Amino acid sequence: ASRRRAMKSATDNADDLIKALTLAANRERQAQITQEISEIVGGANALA
Amino acid sequence: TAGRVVRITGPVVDVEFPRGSVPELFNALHAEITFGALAKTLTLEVAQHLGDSLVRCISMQPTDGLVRGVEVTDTGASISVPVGDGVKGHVFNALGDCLDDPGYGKDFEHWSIHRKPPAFSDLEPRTEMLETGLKVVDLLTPYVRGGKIALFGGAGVGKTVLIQEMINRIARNFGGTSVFAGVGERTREGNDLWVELADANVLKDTALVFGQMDEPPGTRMRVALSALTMAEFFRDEQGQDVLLFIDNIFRFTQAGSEVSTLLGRMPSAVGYQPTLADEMGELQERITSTRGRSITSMQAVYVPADDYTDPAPATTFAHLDATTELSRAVFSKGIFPAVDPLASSSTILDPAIVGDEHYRVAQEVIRILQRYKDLQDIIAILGIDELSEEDKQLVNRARRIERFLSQNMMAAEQFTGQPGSTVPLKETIEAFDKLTKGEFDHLPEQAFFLIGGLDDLAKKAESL
Amino acid sequence: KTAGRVVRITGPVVDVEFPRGSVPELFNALHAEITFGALAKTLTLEVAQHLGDSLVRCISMQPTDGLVRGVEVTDTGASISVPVGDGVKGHVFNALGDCLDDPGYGKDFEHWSIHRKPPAFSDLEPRTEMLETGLKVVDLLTPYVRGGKIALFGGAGVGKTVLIQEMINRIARNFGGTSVFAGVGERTREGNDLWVELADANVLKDTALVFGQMDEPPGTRMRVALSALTMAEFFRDEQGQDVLLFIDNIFRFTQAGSEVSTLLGRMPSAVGYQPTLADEMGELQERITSTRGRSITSMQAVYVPADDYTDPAPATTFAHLDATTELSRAVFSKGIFPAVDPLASSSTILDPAIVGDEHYRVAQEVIRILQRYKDLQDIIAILGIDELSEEDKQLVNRARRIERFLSQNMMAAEQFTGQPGSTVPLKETIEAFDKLTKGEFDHLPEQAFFLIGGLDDLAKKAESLGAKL
Amino acid sequence: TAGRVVRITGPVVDVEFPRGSVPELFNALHAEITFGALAKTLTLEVAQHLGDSLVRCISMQPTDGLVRGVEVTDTGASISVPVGDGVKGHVFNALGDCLDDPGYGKDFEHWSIHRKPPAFSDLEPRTEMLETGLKVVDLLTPYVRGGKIALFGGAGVGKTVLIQEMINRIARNFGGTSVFAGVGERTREGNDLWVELADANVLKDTALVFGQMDEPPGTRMRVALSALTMAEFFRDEQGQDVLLFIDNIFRFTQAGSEVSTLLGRMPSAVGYQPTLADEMGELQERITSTRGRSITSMQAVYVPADDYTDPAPATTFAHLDATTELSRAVFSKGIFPAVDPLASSSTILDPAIVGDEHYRVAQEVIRILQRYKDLQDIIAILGIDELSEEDKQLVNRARRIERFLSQNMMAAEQFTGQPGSTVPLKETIEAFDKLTKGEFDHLPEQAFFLIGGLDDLAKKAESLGAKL
Amino acid sequence: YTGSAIGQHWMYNGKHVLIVFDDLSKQADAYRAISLLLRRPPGREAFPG
Amino acid sequence: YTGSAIGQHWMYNGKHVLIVFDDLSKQADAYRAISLLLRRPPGREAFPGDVFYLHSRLLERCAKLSDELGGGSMTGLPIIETKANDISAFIPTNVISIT
Amino acid sequence: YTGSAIGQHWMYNGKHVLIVFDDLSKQADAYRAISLLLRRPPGREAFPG
Ligand SMILES: Nc1ncnc2c1ncn2[C@@H]1O[C@H](COP(=O)(O)OP(=O)(O)OP(=O)(O)O)[C@@H](O)[C@H]1O
Ligand SMILES: Nc1ncnc2c1ncn2[C@@H]1O[C@H](COP(=O)(O)OP(=O)(O)O)[C@@H](O)[C@H]1O
Ligand SMILES: Nc1ncnc2c1ncn2[C@@H]1O[C@H](COP(=O)(O)OP(=O)(O)O)[C@@H](O)[C@H]1O
Ligand SMILES: [Mg+2]
Ligand SMILES: [Mg+2]
Repeated sequence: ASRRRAMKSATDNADDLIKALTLAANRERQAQITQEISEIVGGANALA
Repeated sequence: TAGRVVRITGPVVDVEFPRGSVPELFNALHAEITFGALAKTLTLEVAQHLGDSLVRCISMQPTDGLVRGVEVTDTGASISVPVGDGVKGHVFNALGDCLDDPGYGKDFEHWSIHRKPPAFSDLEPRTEMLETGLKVVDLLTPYVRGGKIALFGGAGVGKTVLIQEMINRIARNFGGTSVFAGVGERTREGNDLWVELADANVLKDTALVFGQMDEPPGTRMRVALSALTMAEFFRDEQGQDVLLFIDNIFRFTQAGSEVSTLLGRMPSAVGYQPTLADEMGELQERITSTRGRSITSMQAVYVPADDYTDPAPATTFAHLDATTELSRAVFSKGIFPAVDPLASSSTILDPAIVGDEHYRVAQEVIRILQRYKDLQDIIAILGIDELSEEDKQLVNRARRIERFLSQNMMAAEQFTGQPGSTVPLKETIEAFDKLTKGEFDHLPEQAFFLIGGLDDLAKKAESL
Repeated sequence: KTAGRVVRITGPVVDVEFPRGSVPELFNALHAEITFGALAKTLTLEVAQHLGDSLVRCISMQPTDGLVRGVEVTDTGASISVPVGDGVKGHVFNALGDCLDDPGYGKDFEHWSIHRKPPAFSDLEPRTEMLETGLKVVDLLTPYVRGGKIALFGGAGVGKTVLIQEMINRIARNFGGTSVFAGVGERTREGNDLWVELADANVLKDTALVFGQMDEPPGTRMRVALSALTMAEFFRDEQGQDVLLFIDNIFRFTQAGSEVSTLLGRMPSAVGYQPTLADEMGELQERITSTRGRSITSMQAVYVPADDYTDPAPATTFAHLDATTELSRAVFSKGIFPAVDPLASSSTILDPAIVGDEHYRVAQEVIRILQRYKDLQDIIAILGIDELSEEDKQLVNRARRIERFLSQNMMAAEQFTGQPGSTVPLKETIEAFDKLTKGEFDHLPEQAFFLIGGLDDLAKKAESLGAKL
Repeated sequence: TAGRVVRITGPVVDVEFPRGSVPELFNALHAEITFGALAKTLTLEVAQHLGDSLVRCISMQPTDGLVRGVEVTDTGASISVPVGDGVKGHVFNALGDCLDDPGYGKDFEHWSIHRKPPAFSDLEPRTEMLETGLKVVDLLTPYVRGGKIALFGGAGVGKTVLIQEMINRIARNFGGTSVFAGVGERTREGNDLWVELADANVLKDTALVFGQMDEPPGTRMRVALSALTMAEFFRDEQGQDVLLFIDNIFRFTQAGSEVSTLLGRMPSAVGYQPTLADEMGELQERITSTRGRSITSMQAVYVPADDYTDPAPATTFAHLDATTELSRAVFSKGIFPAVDPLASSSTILDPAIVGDEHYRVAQEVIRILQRYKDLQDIIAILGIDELSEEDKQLVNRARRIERFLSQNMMAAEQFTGQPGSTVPLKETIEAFDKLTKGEFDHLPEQAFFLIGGLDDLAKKAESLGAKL
Repeated sequence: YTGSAIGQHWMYNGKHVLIVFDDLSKQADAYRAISLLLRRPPGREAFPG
Repeated sequence: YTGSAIGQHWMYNGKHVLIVFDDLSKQADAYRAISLLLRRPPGREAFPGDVFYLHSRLLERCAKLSDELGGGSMTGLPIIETKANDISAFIPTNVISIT
Repeated sequence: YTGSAIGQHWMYNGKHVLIVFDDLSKQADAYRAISLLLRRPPGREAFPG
C-alpha cells in the first residue's frame, strides 16, 4: 500500500516536473527564435 | 491619372502616380499582365505611401510576367466584396470573385472589407448564451451569442459533420445564415467542402469564401475580412443571426506575419508582425452582437509547437469565449459529436450567467466524468473486478452519462436514417441532473446512444 | 555671437549646430530654453558626440518636450559640476547638484566636475580587512571588505533594497566617517522613505543623498551615479575621511546607458545593449575605489532582469566587486531572509589567510553540505528523501537545518514582520555553524532554525516548539 | 591598365581599374606592401564586380600596412598551384608556394584551383568496404574505398587523432598517392604530421597543403581548393588511386562566413553566409571518385558547440558516404575512439555489401545500445534493481558492448602510453556476435576497456581475475 | 498617460484618486509595435530598451 | 517546378503521376540564399516572406482532376529533413500545414 | 597583442616564455565594441565576423 502511495506521488511529481520543463523549453524556444531574428535583422540593417 | 509600375519584388509592387492622384491606403489598384501564358489582371492593395507619389502595394496574385511601366488603375476604393442574399450557395475568393460561376455577383451591392467595429455605445453590455440544442455543448460548454469558439480536433473526428450541424442549427433554430472563411484553404479540402455541403443540401444556407494556400499572402490575409464583411451585411442589413466559420485563424495570423516581412517591417517577438495584436483585435472585434443581431464565430486554431504561450495562440485566445475539443478517443466510442467533455471549456459556464442549477448539474457531470477517467487505467489494466462496488457503480453511472452526452445530430441524417433532435436547455439540465443522481442506471447502456431528451430515452428503453 | 542652435530633437537626444571654432568639447554642459507654458524650463545638454560639420549630439538631463528647432544653445564651457564640501551632508540633491530639500542651497559651495579619471594604478592597494555586519550568512560565507566593493544582486523583489537598508543600519549608524547614498533609477517614494528614516535615526546629518529616480530621462539616470560618486570622491581625496557609498540601483545606470545608446544611433550589442556597456561600467566602477590611506566602502544593489544572471549588465558588473551577495528567487520563495544564494555568492577575503583557519573550514563545510543538497534536489523532487542512503538522508536533514539557520531576523525587517532584528557576533556564528555541520542540533526541528540570531535564540525557539537544546 | 586600391577593410579590398580592364571573377591580382616590417606581395582574389570599374577582392595575406591608391596588377588568371609527381613529399601553402623548399615547383605545370565538378555521366556509386582494423568503424561505420568518409565531432573529441590513425592504417600501405589538406587547423599539428610522415617514410608519397587558423580568411577559403586541385590532377591525369585527407573542412565554411558581411551579403540563419550550401556543394562535388578513377576522401568536420543541428555540419552531412560521429558524452565517459554508435552511419552497411552476418550483428548491437540509452535515465533515478531481469541482462550486455567498441588506437599511444592494436573484421564480427549473445557476461566490464580482439580480452580478464 | 493625467489633475487639487490600468501588458505590446515600426533596435523579447 | 511541370503535362492528359521531392528543405535553403543575395527582407530563420508561398504553389499543383479534364492526377511526396526531430521549425511547419 | 609581442621578443632569442591572457572574453567584448562603433556588420551575439 505504501509503495502504491509513493509511486502515485512520484508520478504526480513527474507530471509537475514535465509541465515546468515544457514551459521552460517553450520559453527557450521563443527566446532563441527572437534572438536569431535580432541577429539577422541587425546584420541586414548594418548593410542597409 | 493612372499610375505605372516602378519596382517589382515578388508580390511587392511599387507604383508611381501623378502628384495629385496618389491612391489612399488600402485602395485596390488594377494592373495587367499581358504575357500569353500568365495573362491576368493583378489586384494591388496600397500598403504604404513611400513619398514622391510612389505607393508600395501588395499584389493579390503572383506578379510573374509583370512589366515595369505598365499602367496601373485606381478603383477609388479598397477591396470590395459582393453582399446580399445572392452570395449564399456560392464560392468566392478573397476579392469577391465567384469561383463556381465566374462573373456572378458582379452586379450585387459591394462592401469594402475594411470596416470598423460597432461603436462603444452600440455594443451589448450583457453577455448572452447561444442555445444550440446540443446536449454536450449546451450543458458543459455553453456557447456565447456573438462570441468566439475555438475548435480543436484531429482528422476524422467529425469536425466537418459538426460544422454541418452548426450550419443546420443556425439556419433552422435562428433563421440565420452561415459564412465559411477558408483561410489558407487546401484546394482539395475546399472542393471537398463544397461538394459535401451541396450533397447535404445545406450549401444553399452558406456562403463560402476561400483564400487558398497557393495564393500570395495578401489574399490569405484579407479573406477573413471578406467573409466577415459578408457576415456583417447579413447581420446589419438583413437583420439575421450569422454563424461565421474561420479555418484556420492561425493561418490568418501567419499570412499577416508574412505580409509584414515582405513590407520590410522589423519582426516582433518570435518573429511575428509588430501589429499582431492590433490585427487580431481588428478582426475579432467585428464579430459581436449589435442591436439584437449577432455574428457568432467558430474558429479553428492551430497552436505552434503545442505552445499555448506562443504569441499567435496567446493573442487569439484573448478574444475566444469557448473551446470545443474534438477527441479521437470519444469518436472511437461511437459518441457523436466527439466533444471532449473534460478538455473543452466555456467562459460563461458560471452561476452568474447560466444560473445556479445549470452550474450545479454541469459540475456534477464534470466530477463524475473526471473520476471515471481516473479509474479508466485501472479498469483497463487490472480489470473492473478490482474496483470496489462504489467505484463500479460510479463507473456505470459515468458510462451512462457519457453515452447520453452523445446525440442524434441533424447532420447525421445523411449518414443514418434517423433525423436529428433538438433538446431544450431546461430538459437537458434536468435529464443530466437525474442521470447524475442515478435514476437511470437500471436502464441498459445502449439506450443512451444517439438520442435527444428524456422521451427518446424512455422510448429506446422500451425498445430494448 | 558663438551660441549654437538646435537642429534635431529625438527624445532626450539633441543635435546642436555651432559656428566653426566654437564646437564644445565632449561632456561640456550646454543650456537651452523651453518656453512653452507648463513645460517651461532650462535644458542641460551634455555633449556626447562630434558629428562633423560643427554638429554635436548631446544627451538632455531633463525631458525635451516642448523644445523647438533652432532655439539658441549656449555652451557653459565646462562639464556638469556638483557642489562639494561638508555642506552637502544632510541635504538631498539631484543629478545636477540642485538641492531639493532646500532650493538654492550649495550654490556658493566649491563645485567639482562630475567627470574625472580614476585613481592612478600606482595608488591602488588591495583591501582585505573584514567588515563584520552581524548577519550570519554574510559574515560566514561572503565576508564583506572594509574599504572594498560589495554588491547585492537579485531579480525583482528579492530584497535588495531591504538589505541595503539593513547594511545602512548595521554599518552607517555607528560610523565615524561620511556616507553618500545614490538613488539611481529607483522608486521615488523609496527615496522619501530613506530621507525620513535617516532623519529619524539621526544619521542624516552625516549623509549626502543624491536621487535620480525612475521618472527621469535616461541622461539623468546615467549621470546621477557620477554626481554622487563625485561627492564621495571629494570626501575621500580632500578630507581624508572614511566614506560609505550606497548605490541603488547600478543596473539602472546601465539601462539608461542602453537607452541613450539607442537614441544616439549606435549599433546595438547583444541583447540590445550599448556596445560600450563594459567600458561605461568600468569607467564608473574604477572611480569607486579606496586608495592608499583613503577608504571607500561601497555597496551597490544590482538588479538582474528577468532573474537572468547571464544578462550582460550584471555579468559585466561581477568583475568590479570584492564581495558579491547573490539573492535568489528560490531562496526568497522558501521564505529565507536574507534570500542569499550561499553557493553563488562569494568574497575575495574568504580564504584561510584572512579569515583564519576555523572560519574557512566551517564555511567550506557549510558550502559542501549545501552543494550536496543542491545535487540531490533532482532525486528529491521526484522520490522525496526516503530513497537516499543513510549518509545522504543525514546530510539532507543537516543541509535543510543549515539553510534555515542562514536566514535571520533583520533589523530592517521589523517594519514588515514587527519582529526586532538580531546581531550575531562572528565568533558565535562560526561556533554555531561548526556545531550544525557536525550534527549537534540534528534533533531540533527545522523551524527552530528559522529567522533567529545566535544559539540562545535557537534554544529559546526550540523550547517553544517542544525540543530542548 | 593596372588598378589602384580604393578601400581597405580587414581582409576585403576594393580596387578600381580603368574601364575595359576590369579583371574577371576569381582572378588573382597583386599588390605591394612596402613597409619594412610587413613588406610583402598581397595576392587578392576578385570576389565581386561592384560596378563602375570597381572590384571587391579578398586578400590571401594580412592587409596590415597596405596603403590606399597603390598599384594593383592583374595576373589574368585565377590562383594556380603546381601539379605533378613533384608535389609528392613536399609542403605547400594555399598559393602553391613550397614551404620546406622555397622556390621548388615553380617550373611545374600550374593548374587553376577553380574547376567544375565531374560530369554527372561519369559518376559511379562506390560500394566496396575499406577495412581499417578499428572495431567500431569496421562494424558500424564501414568505410568505402573510393567513397567519401567524414569524422564529425565537437572541439577536442578525437577527430585529428582519428585522422592520424586512419593515415597510419590506410595510407601507410597505400599503393597510390596521398594528399593532406590542413584547413584552418593548428600549425603545431601540421608540423607533427609532417614529422610523423617523414618518420613513417610515408611522406614521399604525400603532398601536404597547409593553410592554418592564423592565416586570413582568404587563405582558409582557398587552401582546400588548392589541395583538391592537386588531388584532381592525380585522379584525372596520372590515373592513380588517391587518398585525400582534409582537416578541417568546416574551416572552409567558417572562413567564408568571416568575410561574408564585409562583402555586402545579408547574413543567413545562425550567422552563416547565404551561400553556405552552394559553396559547400561547389567544393564537395569535386571531392569524388569518377568511373574508374578513385579518390578515397576522409574529412574531419568540426561540429560547432557539439550542435549537430548547426547549419554547417547539417549541410555537410548530405555529401558523405560514411560518417563517424564522435560524441562529447562518449568522450567524457572515457570511451575512445569517442564514436557515437547510434548516430554514425554508412551507406554500405546493408546485407548486400557487407553480408548477412555482419549486418545482423551490427543491427543487434545498435538495438542493444538504443535500449540501454532509453533505460539510462531510469537507472539513474530509480536504480538498476527496478528493471526487469531481461532489462538488467540487456544493460550488462550493453555496457560490455560499449566498452568493447573502444580500442587502444595506434595514434593514441602518446595519450596513454599503451601501444595500439588492430582487430580484423572477421574477429570483430565474431566477438560482437558473442557479446550480443551474452557469452561474456561473466567478465567484468573493465576487461573490455581499450583492448584489441578476443585474445586481448582474455588476457585482460585474467589480469583482473576473470577467466575467458 | 491620458488616464494618469486626468487623475493627476484631481490629485494635485487635494483629491484622492484610484487609477486602474487594464492592462499594462498590452500597453507594452503597443509601445513595442510602435518602436519596431520606427525601426528602433529591440532587446529582450523584442521589446525596446 | 521543372518536375511539377513535366508531371503536369501527363496529369492534364489523363495520366496518373507520382512526384517525389527530395528534399523541399534544400529548395527552401536555395530560395533563401537567392532572396538574401537580392536583399529581400528576411523573417524567421532568414527566410523571405514568401517561402510558404514557394512551397504551397508547388504542392497545390498536385491534384486529382475532374472527369471533365480527363481524370488525371498527380500525387506529391514531398520530403522534409527535420533536425533533432524539430517539427516546429519554420519550413517543416509550413509543409506540414500544406500537405 | 602587446603581451604577445613582448613575449615573442624573448622567444625568438632562445628564451622560454609563459604568457597568461586574463582574460580573452573581455578582449572579445572590447573588440566587438570597437567593431560596432566603427559600424562594421555584426555576427552572432553582435560579435564581428
Ligand atoms: N528581510 C525581510 N523580511 C521580510 N520581508 C522582506 C525582507 N526583505 C524583503 N522582504 C519583502 O520583500 C519586499 C521586497 O523587498 P525589497 O524592496 O528590498 O526588494 P528589491 O530586491 O529591492 O526589489 P525591487 O526589484 O522591486 O527594487 C519587501 O517589501 C518585503 O515585502
Ligand atoms: N453524427 C454523426 N453520425 C454518424 N457518423 C458521423 C457523425 N459525425 C461524424 N461521423 C462520421 O465520422 C467521419 C468524420 O469525417 P468528417 O466529419 O469529414 O471529419 P474530418 O473532415 O475531420 O475527417 C465521417 O466520415 C462520418 O461518416
Ligand atoms: N584514442 C584516444 N585515446 C586517448 N585519448 C584520446 C584519443 N583520441 C583523442 N584523445 C584525447 O582527446 C584530445 C582531442 O583529440 P583531437 O582529435 O586532437 O581533437 P579534435 O577532435 O578537436 O580534432 C586529444 O588531444 C587526446 O588527448
Ligand atoms: Mg529595490
Ligand atoms: Mg583537431
